[PDB]
Amino acid sequence: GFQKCEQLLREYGQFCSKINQALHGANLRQDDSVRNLFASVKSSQSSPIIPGFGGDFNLTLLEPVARSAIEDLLFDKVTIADPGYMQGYDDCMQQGPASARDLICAQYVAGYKVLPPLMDVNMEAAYTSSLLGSIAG
Amino acid sequence: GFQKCEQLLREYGQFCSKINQALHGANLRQDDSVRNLFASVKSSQSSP
Amino acid sequence: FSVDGYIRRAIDCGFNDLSQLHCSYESFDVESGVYSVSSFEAKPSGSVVEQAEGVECDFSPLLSGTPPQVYNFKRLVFTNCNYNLTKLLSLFSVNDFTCSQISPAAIASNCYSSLILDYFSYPLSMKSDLSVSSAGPISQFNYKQSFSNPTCLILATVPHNLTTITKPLKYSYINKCSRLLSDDRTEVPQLVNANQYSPCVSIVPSTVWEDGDYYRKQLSPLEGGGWLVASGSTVAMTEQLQMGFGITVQYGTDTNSVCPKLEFANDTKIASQLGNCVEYSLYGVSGRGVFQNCTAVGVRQQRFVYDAYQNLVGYYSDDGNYYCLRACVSVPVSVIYDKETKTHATLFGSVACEHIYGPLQTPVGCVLGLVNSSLFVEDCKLPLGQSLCALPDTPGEMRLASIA
Amino acid sequence: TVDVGPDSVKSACIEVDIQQTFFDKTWPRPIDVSKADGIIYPQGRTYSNITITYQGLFPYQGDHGDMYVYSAGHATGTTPQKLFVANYSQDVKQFANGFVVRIGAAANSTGTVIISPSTSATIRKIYPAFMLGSSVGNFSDGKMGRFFNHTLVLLPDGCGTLLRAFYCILEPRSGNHCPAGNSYTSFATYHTPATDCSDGNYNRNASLNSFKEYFNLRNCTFMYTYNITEDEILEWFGITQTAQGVHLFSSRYVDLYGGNMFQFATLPVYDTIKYYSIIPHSIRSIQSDRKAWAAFYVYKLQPLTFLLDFSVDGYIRRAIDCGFNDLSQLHCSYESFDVESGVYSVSSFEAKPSGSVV
Amino acid sequence: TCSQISPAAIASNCYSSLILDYFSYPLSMKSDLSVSSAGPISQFNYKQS
Amino acid sequence: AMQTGFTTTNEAFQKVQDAVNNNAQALSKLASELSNTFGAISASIGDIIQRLDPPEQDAQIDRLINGRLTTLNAFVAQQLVRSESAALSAQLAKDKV
Amino acid sequence: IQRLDPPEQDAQIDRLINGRLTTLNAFVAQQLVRSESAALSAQLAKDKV
Ligand SMILES: *[C@@H]1O[C@H](CO)[C@@H](O[C@@H]2O[C@H](CO)[C@@H](O[C@@H]3O[C@H](CO[C@H]4O[C@H](CO)[C@@H](O)[C@H](O)[C@@H]4O[C@H]4O[C@H](CO)[C@@H](O)[C@H](O)[C@@H]4O)[C@@H](O)[C@H](O[C@H]4O[C@H](CO)[C@@H](O)[C@H](O)[C@@H]4O[C@H]4O[C@H](CO)[C@@H](O)[C@H](O)[C@@H]4O)[C@@H]3O)[C@H](O)[C@H]2NC(C)=O)[C@H](O)[C@H]1NC(C)=O
Ligand SMILES: *[C@@H]1O[C@H](CO)[C@@H](O[C@@H]2O[C@H](CO)[C@@H](O[C@@H]3O[C@H](CO[C@H]4O[C@H](CO)[C@@H](O)[C@H](O)[C@@H]4O)[C@@H](O)[C@H](O[C@H]4O[C@H](CO)[C@@H](O)[C@H](O)[C@@H]4O)[C@@H]3O)[C@H](O)[C@H]2NC(C)=O)[C@H](O)[C@H]1NC(C)=O
Ligand SMILES: *[C@@H]1O[C@H](CO)[C@@H](O[C@@H]2O[C@H](CO)[C@@H](O[C@@H]3O[C@H](CO[C@H]4O[C@H](CO)[C@@H](O)[C@H](O)[C@@H]4O)[C@@H](O)[C@H](O[C@H]4O[C@H](CO)[C@@H](O)[C@H](O)[C@@H]4O)[C@@H]3O)[C@H](O)[C@H]2NC(C)=O)[C@H](O)[C@H]1NC(C)=O
Ligand SMILES: *[C@@H]1O[C@H](CO)[C@@H](O[C@@H]2O[C@H](CO)[C@@H](O[C@@H]3O[C@H](CO)[C@@H](O)[C@H](O[C@H]4O[C@H](CO)[C@@H](O)[C@H](O)[C@@H]4O)[C@@H]3O)[C@H](O)[C@H]2NC(C)=O)[C@H](O)[C@H]1NC(C)=O
Ligand SMILES: *[C@@H]1O[C@H](CO)[C@@H](O[C@@H]2O[C@H](CO)[C@@H](O[C@@H]3O[C@H](CO)[C@@H](O)[C@H](O)[C@@H]3O)[C@H](O)[C@H]2NC(C)=O)[C@H](O)[C@H]1NC(C)=O
Ligand SMILES: Nc1nc(=O)c2nc(CNc3ccc(C(=O)N[C@@H](CCC(=O)O)C(=O)O)cc3)cnc2[nH]1
Ligand SMILES: *[C@@H]1O[C@H](CO)[C@@H](O[C@@H]2O[C@H](CO)[C@@H](O)[C@H](O)[C@H]2NC(C)=O)[C@H](O)[C@H]1NC(C)=O
Ligand SMILES: *[C@@H]1O[C@H](CO)[C@@H](O[C@@H]2O[C@H](CO)[C@@H](O)[C@H](O)[C@H]2NC(C)=O)[C@H](O)[C@H]1NC(C)=O
Ligand SMILES: *[C@@H]1O[C@H](CO)[C@@H](O[C@@H]2O[C@H](CO)[C@@H](O)[C@H](O)[C@H]2NC(C)=O)[C@H](O)[C@H]1NC(C)=O
Ligand SMILES: *[C@@H]1O[C@H](CO)[C@@H](O[C@@H]2O[C@H](CO)[C@@H](O)[C@H](O)[C@H]2NC(C)=O)[C@H](O)[C@H]1NC(C)=O
Ligand SMILES: CC(=O)N[C@H]1[C@H]([C@H](O)[C@H](O)CO)O[C@@](O)(C(=O)O)C[C@@H]1O
Ligand SMILES: *[C@@H]1O[C@H](CO)[C@@H](O)[C@H](O)[C@H]1NC(C)=O
Ligand SMILES: *[C@@H]1O[C@H](CO)[C@@H](O)[C@H](O)[C@H]1NC(C)=O
Ligand SMILES: *[C@@H]1O[C@H](CO)[C@@H](O)[C@H](O)[C@H]1NC(C)=O
Ligand SMILES: *[C@@H]1O[C@H](CO)[C@@H](O)[C@H](O)[C@H]1NC(C)=O
Ligand SMILES: *[C@@H]1O[C@H](CO)[C@@H](O)[C@H](O)[C@H]1NC(C)=O
Repeated sequence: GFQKCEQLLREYGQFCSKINQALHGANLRQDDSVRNLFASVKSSQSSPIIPGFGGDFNLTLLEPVARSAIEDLLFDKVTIADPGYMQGYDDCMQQGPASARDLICAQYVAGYKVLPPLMDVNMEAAYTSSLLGSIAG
Repeated sequence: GFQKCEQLLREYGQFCSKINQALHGANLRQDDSVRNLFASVKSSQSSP
Repeated sequence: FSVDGYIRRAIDCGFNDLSQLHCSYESFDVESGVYSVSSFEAKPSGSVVEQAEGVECDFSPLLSGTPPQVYNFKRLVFTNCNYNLTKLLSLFSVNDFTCSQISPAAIASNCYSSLILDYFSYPLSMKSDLSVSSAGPISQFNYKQSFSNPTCLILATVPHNLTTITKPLKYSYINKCSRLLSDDRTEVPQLVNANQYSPCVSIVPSTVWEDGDYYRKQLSPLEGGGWLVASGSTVAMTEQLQMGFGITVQYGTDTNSVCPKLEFANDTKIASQLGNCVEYSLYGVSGRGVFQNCTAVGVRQQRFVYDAYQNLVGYYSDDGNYYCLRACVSVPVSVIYDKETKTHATLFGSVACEHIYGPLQTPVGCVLGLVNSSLFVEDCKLPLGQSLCALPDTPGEMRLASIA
Repeated sequence: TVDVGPDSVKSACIEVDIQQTFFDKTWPRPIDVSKADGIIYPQGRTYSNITITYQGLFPYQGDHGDMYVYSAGHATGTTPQKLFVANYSQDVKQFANGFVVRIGAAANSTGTVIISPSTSATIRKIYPAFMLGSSVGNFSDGKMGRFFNHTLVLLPDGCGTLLRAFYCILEPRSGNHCPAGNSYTSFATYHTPATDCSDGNYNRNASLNSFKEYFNLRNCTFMYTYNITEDEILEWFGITQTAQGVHLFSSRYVDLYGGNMFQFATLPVYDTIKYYSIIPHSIRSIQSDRKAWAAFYVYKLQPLTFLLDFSVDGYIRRAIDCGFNDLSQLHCSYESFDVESGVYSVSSFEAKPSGSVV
Repeated sequence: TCSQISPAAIASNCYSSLILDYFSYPLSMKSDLSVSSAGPISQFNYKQS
Repeated sequence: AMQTGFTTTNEAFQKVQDAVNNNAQALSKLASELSNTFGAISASIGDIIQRLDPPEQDAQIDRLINGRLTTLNAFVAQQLVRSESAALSAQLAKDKV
Repeated sequence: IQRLDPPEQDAQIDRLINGRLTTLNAFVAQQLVRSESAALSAQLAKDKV
């Protein structure tokens, strides 16, 4: 925010334009990657998943509880900082940093932002759920 | 080995920590790559 | 610029978020998409100041008796006091006052951990020998200023009516200082370190009797053995005594309690502005942030609590309270832009609408300019994240649609 | 100049018996940086519940330091005789960057009464006395330990209830057993508990007055006193010097039960301290009332990088000396006391010059 | 003396403008026109760009 | 047997945590580099302006600018590398499905 | 250090530091690129075996 620095920063040409455009392009690539991948995992036809799916073969850890039990366990066992997609701005003011070197609250201090993914959790689960129901057939 | 330089080097933050950690990670990746590759070339059965 | 050079169309790059987008691409035509732009900056709504308020810095010793020679300079170290340079300078006829690694405006207005004042008798005719570039007797054997700290050098003449300062018979200095090693063949010059006294000070008397006087001391084995030798030289005394004053200031070895005298108002207190973005100056430590009342952490006696990134994150106030200090966090801004319709909407990612058709709260932050439609799409061109999409009305306002 | 009271009026000093053999003990207490021994707290700030590296003046990990012990003097029944000291006054050390002192570490343990090895007693804390200056040499009889020009003396007094710091010229007295007289061995300070350590009124000038028997105090620029509450708690003391003067550090005013040292005083001593020595102290107790006194340990400081673990309350309880060994280097490079298993490259063992060619 | 321009250049280069500020000034106060000066002249009277 | 398999001996699981850690490292670069002075008297532009006049002030600010520009370039370069890497990897996932 | 005093000495050392820091960053970046490249390539070898 210092005007004196900004004056000097201008002597380096369109530096920030290049930073912003490069990251914008990278972020679009990530969305295209996801859109393309899920378009291909998507089944054209699938059987409904019902409790008991698998018969003698116990697949209850794959059935949606919605995410599956193994899927929830995988996420719960991994240490991930919550980016606060809906209101992280407020959480970091009212509660503050979770710990030392909190890289999520640093967003609004350092001047960077973590963007949300192209798909929410329920949609991603919908794709792997319908994929499960297509395997046998 | 010059103490005067080291004093100035500290003004650049944990520079050497980043260099060392990056190369350490790369070197571990190479060992994981080899271990994985050879695990797969390995035959379960073979003739003498 | 048109072909004929006239300006017919322009963008004010700071007007709004869409304008920022066009300026970053240097174009009046940009593609549809969701773009990050500069955050909405928080501005200070006030300021808080805390300084030591009390005793002034005492320059009295300086004004009484015969000042020392340049190699015997006396040092006054000021901490925990209110300083005023004018109050010292106004007593002398200042011939030269120059600063290094600190502005002239700053030397009289900044807060310091400490201020060190080195004063001595010094002929003005040798002015140049106090320069950092000098290789003469003074910078080599008598007095040298620090290279690492900001310094000022003042040369001034004592007025005829300032009768509390008396004169020496002559000015004197060391023109030689060296050691003769135990072999008695090799002579090693002993140069003075910045802010220190020459090792020959112990053999050279307070006043050199005659120019060319030679001094020697036998050194003990504990001192490396050999001899310490020196020669002195003199300058005839002037009508009015000329003095040098070296000022060295440090900016962060302690609470910066050496400050200008400030008259305080009760609108610059912390307790009265909690929760607000303010500019602060706390014993020389400054910046912008938000103070909150919270549980005391760290050592109380150390006053300032820092995090792992060396930011100030807490402060013990003289009012007895401990405050948490948060940065004046800015509000994220993203432009949702449709090139075909020339319409847009603003997304404030991760922000509740409490800080912003009016604002609409979505799973990715607060949006302004989108209308909730409870409509589904598959063919989304302007994804907002999660499973949200901005859907142009075609023009009207963009609709907020879900991805099916 | 500062008035520091009258000169001693005695024509003679108390004879000092130097028997270093009795003080040649091996009671090692090396710096254990994992307990944050000898650490001077970051001076202008505090931190809470983080681990960071920090550049500052620290003792080396594993440094045994120099051990010094004070003892009871000679006595026959109820009459004290001559003093009994170690050869500390002639043992002049280089000051360098200053030092830290471990004081009272052995307190409460059963130890030996140095003057009488067969006799044991509960160990009590005693404070160290120091003589510091820019120039040293010999006394009239050739013995080393004389300081020239202004000398800084840190002399605890009042049976350990005050620290007196003064910067003055020490002019050796010429009386019997005094440094400029006949039959001189060593100067020493002393107190006589029988008259000086009353339960109520302690003699706050006992060690100063004994010091004055050996030296006249001339051209004193200051004399400061600091109050010490009596206890048997292990404490740390430190001394450093900068352009601002001599900084005195102590744990007892901020971290009494911890050991982190905080600055408590700055002395207007601007000449460079190059040398220091321990002023020997001997307690003139009666033969039947000898105490065992804790040894103190002096450790040198140097500009090192340490990894410092700050507790929620800001105190340093654990640290790493980053240059001690290769494992320490590893923890410092990750700024953590917890690093993963693996094989890590660290700084090479540097070769040092064993000479020079010209 | 010149600053941020060579002595050879000051007399030979082309400029958009040249601004000449003239005044009476004792030579005895020469040093107080220095950029490093913290005396009365650089603080309250005249300062160069 | 897989229900309790998310441990330190599970390489696939650890790779999941590593991917998460790589995201954190990318952000730690931006967050921690702002405390560096890069040879300047302070990491705070406000302090530099507070203490120095323009002919020296510019030099100190310029040190911070070059340091920060370097950091941002390094950050972007790694995001581009990591992004490309992930994009390739997304194709591989497509093939495995 | 042999030739200059601190105010200039720092500037000269700082040039060497920035040059060497740049070199090390470039080195590391290429090792990371070459390492990633080889890792991909190791997978390809796996597939060919
Ligand atoms: C840092 O340290 C410096 C140095 O100590 C401080 O600077 C000083 O600040 C004071 C003010 O706080 C300032 O005092 C002012 O002086 C002027 C000058 O008047 C002189 O000449 C006239 C001629 O007619 C004389 O009549 C007058 O007595 C003065 O003469 C002096 O010299 C002669 C020898 O030649 C001596 O014999 C005299 O005794 C004397 O020393 C005054 O005009 C001015 O008066 C106004 O302010 C005072 C405040 O007490 C007030 O009482 C008066 O009634 C008058 O106030 C009215 O007018 C003002 C507008 O000017 C208006 O604002 C008010 O509301 C009233 O309507 C005052 O006495 C002194 O000169 C400064 N000295 C220097 C060297 O700068 C600095 O402040 C310190 N900084 C900090 C942060 O502490
Ligand atoms: C730092 O500390 C050192 C050590 O104390 C000081 O050095 C000592 O200085 C004193 C003088 O102040 C030396 O003592 C004697 O000085 C005499 C000087 O003569 C002049 O002054 C006397 C009056 O005092 C007049 O009567 C005389 O006419 C002169 O005007 C010497 O003449 C003395 O010599 C005697 O001893 C020598 C042997 O050493 C014999 O050969 C002589 O014949 C005679 O008997 C004597 O030297 C003292 O000796 C110095 N000590 C040392 C170790 O050198 C520093 O001065 C002090 N530094 C500072 C800055 O204060
Ligand atoms: C020689 O022997 C004496 C005893 O005769 C020892 O002195 C004791 O030393 C211990 C350890 O340092 C002291 O214990 C500490 O006391 C602190 C304050 O005590 C007062 O306040 C508490 C309430 O808070 C009262 O209950 C108590 O009666 C006192 O009025 C505590 O704050 C300390 O706790 C802190 O440190 C510990 C350890 O790290 C943490 O776990 C705690 O959470 C907290 O941070 C601690 O309990 C004791 O008070 C001393 N007694 C006396 C009479 O002095 C000497 O140390 C020993 N000497 C040697 C060399 O061994
Ligand atoms: C025990 O040690 C302490 C030091 O910790 C020592 O304290 C000193 O006592 C003397 C008095 O004996 C103090 O000197 C006085 O200071 C006051 C300051 O206001 C002066 O006004 C006094 O001046 C009068 O007395 C002089 C006597 O010499 C006359 O010459 C003069 O004209 C006045 O009539 C006098 O200077 C001294 O300041 C303190 N020093 C400190 C550091 O506190 C105490 O004396 C020692 N006790 C014993 C028994 O040795
Ligand atoms: C299909 O497989 C699942 C496991 O993937 C079987 O469910 C598991 O059944 C066991 C019964 O012994 C449960 O054990 C219990 O755990 C709780 C603690 O959570 C403990 O308090 C109980 O005493 C007991 O030990 C286990 O939790 C449960 N796991 C899950 C994920 O549900 C399921 O029964 C199998 N179905 C068939 C038809 O075989
Ligand atoms: N007058 C007096 N003062 C004392 O300080 C004193 N101290 C002791 C006991 N001193 C000590 C000190 C350390 C160890 C000790 O246990 N040292 C370890 C080695 C520690 C290491 O080197 O890491 C050992 O096993 O010997 C024992 C006794 C006995 N009498 C005394 N008597
Ligand atoms: C001091 O720091 C530790 C971390 O070293 C904090 O402990 C963490 O607390 C969070 C939030 O409850 C947990 O999710 C982490 O798993 C904890 N980590 C560890 C290693 O315990 C501790 O809460 C901090 N203390 C204070 C007062 O802030
Ligand atoms: C004072 O006494 C000490 C300790 O006895 C002497 O130092 C010892 O000197 C011998 C050689 O004579 C060495 O082998 C020992 O290792 C030394 N001990 C220590 C702890 O350093 C010292 O030299 C004596 N000083 C004087 C002036 O007599
Ligand atoms: C120490 O203080 C004395 C004054 O108390 C200084 O002055 C000398 O004092 C003695 C004793 O009264 C006189 O015999 C001398 O003639 C005095 N000399 C002078 C020049 O006045 C003495 O100079 C001071 N010493 C130091 C090293 O500063
Ligand atoms: C250091 O301790 C001494 C001794 O307890 C304090 O001096 C006493 O102060 C009280 C209150 O003014 C007097 O009534 C006593 O008569 C004094 N005693 C003596 C022997 O002088 C001294 O004030 C303390 N210093 C500090 C800074 O607390
Ligand atoms: C240093 C010294 O010589 N100590 C000796 C002492 C003292 O002479 C007496 O304590 C005088 O009070 O006497 C001893 O018999 C003793 O007590 O063990 C022998 C011991 O070696
Ligand atoms: C000194 O003070 C007197 C008044 O006592 C005054 O007349 C004289 O001009 C003053 N001298 C100087 C140099 O200012
Ligand atoms: C606050 O300052 C005003 C002057 O602006 C004064 O009148 C008022 O009494 C002060 N109040 C307090 C609580 O200090
Ligand atoms: C801060 O909170 C404490 C309780 O933890 C309370 O005693 C104190 O008065 C509060 N201070 C302010 C300014 O609200
Ligand atoms: C839009 O309106 C529907 C109800 O018609 C509601 O369920 C949904 O949450 C709203 N969307 C947003 C972002 O508020
Ligand atoms: C040191 O000993 C020598 C022995 O010849 C003596 O002449 C000299 O005076 C002594 N030093 C001091 C300060 O007395």
